Amino acid sequence: SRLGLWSRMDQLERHFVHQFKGECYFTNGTQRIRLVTRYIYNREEYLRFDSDVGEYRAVTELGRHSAEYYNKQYLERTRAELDTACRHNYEETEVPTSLRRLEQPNVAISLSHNTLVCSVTDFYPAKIKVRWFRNGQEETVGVSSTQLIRNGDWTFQVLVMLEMTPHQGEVYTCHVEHPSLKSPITVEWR
Amino acid sequence: IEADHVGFYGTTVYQSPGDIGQYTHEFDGDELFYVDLDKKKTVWRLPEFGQLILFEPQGGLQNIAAEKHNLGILTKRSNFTPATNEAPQATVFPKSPVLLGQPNTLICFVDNIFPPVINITWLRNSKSVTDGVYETSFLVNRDHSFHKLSYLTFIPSDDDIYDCKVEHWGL
Repeated sequence: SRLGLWSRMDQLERHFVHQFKGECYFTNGTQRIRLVTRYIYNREEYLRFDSDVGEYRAVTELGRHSAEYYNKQYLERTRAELDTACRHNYEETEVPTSLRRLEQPNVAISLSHNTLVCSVTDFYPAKIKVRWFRNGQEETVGVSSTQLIRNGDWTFQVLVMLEMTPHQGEVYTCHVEHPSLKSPITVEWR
Repeated sequence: IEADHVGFYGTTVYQSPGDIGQYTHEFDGDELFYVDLDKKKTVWRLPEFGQLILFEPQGGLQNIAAEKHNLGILTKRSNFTPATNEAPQATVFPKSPVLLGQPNTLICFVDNIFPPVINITWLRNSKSVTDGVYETSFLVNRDHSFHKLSYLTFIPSDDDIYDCKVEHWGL
């Protein structure tokens, strides 16, 4: 199953907030894992365990005594989580789900001197490369791009624009490359 | 921090008054699920999600309890320093290019939310709409404010005017 990182219990018009964040950083598969837990009061991170540091540390004065407590009680089992949570989730849960999720992008050229819009929508993962071509040649001047837009539903979208000279008999093409494709998508226009 | 991938495994937020809790997981920046604290159920983001590999919701419940425990201790320790309300921003955008009589979804991205209590409503032609609406969990930001997305599924007609209105203590 999937595993969660433990929020460790500390010792003993207005609103108050506490936040526990457990963050697993994977680099090159599982060759390098970095575990970071954060304890946040309102918007203030006062206490942090960081696998690279190897123990809990107070971030603010507010966590002065919390660091020592969490080091006596929780140090050993927090370190072990890098393995029983981080590595276990990646290798046993992400690999056969998220890391396999491939959503092919939808490409749609539209018109709005003028402006050609290349809409690239509903793709996953995030890596993608979109280019404009005129006469087999790559356009560079007059290409604007949005930043990669995350939709929140596990797809992304991106919009690439080209200012052009509408000469009749000129053919503009939007070229799209993405890990989901065995061949790049090309879509043409007038 | 740099990495090829990032798991958020056990993000918990607790809030008083009102005893308001939230437990979620997240991978590469997207929500995997949240645990429903009334039904004690794992609730996935997409219906394809908790089939092959599950998450037992009671572990979410424990993290919620510890965080309620931690909040009390910390509230008192700060001599009762209350949260500063922030001013959230809304930005709408379509999921795919809008065409007439073509099935689409409006997406409201609401950022700089703090504390995580908020109303996000859709208005078609100034009149409130609730048919066809989905709303994500409070999703974490690096600076410990939150963001949140609402989705309004819709039929594009001309003269149809949509807007995403936000109600927050910080406005």
